[PDB]
Amino acid sequence: LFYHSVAMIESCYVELGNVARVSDSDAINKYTFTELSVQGRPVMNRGIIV
Amino acid sequence: AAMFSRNKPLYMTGGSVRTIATGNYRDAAERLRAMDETLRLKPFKITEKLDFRVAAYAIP
Amino acid sequence: SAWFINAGMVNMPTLSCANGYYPALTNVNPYHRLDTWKDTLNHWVAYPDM
Repeated sequence: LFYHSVAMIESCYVELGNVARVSDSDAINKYTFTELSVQGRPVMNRGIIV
Repeated sequence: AAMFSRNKPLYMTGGSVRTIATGNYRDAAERLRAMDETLRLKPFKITEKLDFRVAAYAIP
Repeated sequence: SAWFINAGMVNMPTLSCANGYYPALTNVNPYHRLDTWKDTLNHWVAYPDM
């Protein structure tokens, strides 16, 4: 689980690095990158989905 | 069509009323939302251009 | 100057919203009529003085 944990946080914090450097005036931006990717019916886009 | 009340015009507000049929609901029951309730997350490939300071995501 | 004597009336719609009570109705797959439905905000946030 230790190796699986570091693999997940390293994947997330790397991508949030190059997501923070996009202008709001764009299709896939800071606020609306979760909605277009998700093709299901979750209650709220939070927790494990993001 | 016009309606009056208290010597002033009474206007209709809200949504557009439709002719509800028995078929219009049970076609969504026939549909069932048959999209298997499986959270399929699709990726976005980052694309670099002249500035490089700001990032741009593409669909494929 | 005859146009601007009598005060013209600005029709402001009544403020009502039920997203806070039932957050299940607002999810990741929203309904829109036009596909260019986020252009006006993306334009303003980029160039306010336009």
